[PDB]
Amino acid sequence: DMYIERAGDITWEKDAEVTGNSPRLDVALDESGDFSLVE
Amino acid sequence: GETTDGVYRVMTRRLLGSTQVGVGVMQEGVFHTMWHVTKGAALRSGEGRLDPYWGDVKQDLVSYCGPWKLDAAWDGLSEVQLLAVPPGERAKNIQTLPGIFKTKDGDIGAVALDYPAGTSGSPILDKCGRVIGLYGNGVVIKNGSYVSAITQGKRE
Ligand SMILES: Cn1cc(NC(=O)c2ccccc2C(F)(F)F)cn1
Repeated sequence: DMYIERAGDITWEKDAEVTGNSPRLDVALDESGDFSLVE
Repeated sequence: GETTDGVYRVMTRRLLGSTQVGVGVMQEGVFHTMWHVTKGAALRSGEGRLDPYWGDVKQDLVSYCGPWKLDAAWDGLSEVQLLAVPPGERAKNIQTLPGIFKTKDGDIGAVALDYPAGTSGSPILDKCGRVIGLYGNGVVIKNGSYVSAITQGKRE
């Protein structure tokens, strides 16, 4: 059986670490809700 | 039990010890998570019980205690924050500029951040603190890195 535990408030933080790129990807979404790369 | 708004961990005692299978968002008395995290199962909140109210495997979303409440959307221009809640670690905000998933049914924002699978369900926020989607349904690229859709539901 699963349970929930509070982890924090939903707020934007001014001193957050900034990282990650912004790729443009062609993808397909199947009936099981899974994404796959299409090239 | 705990109905206060905020970000929550989703835990199980089925596997070894206590394991974090995912994350969710409590807002307006409704718990919002990704379908692959709970597979539609009931949740416990202290001594209280959360029952699924709505869900869709193709959207990979599920709501508890009421209908989907999160209606904000990425503007397609500005940076956002992943409020990452990794297993056994403190909630941490990470700022990024989303990329794009181009599909035959239209375009969706995507965040290129690598976190363990138990981070699925962590909310993605706009500059006003509104939840524009959940992190955790996406694709693995070239070296094993992860890129997640910004997955959002519809508020009726
Ligand atoms: C169908 N499904 C989709 C997921 N999604 C993840 O597992 C997942 C979610 C967030 C970060 C990393 C990951 C992954 F690398 F792939 F491990 C799990 N099950």
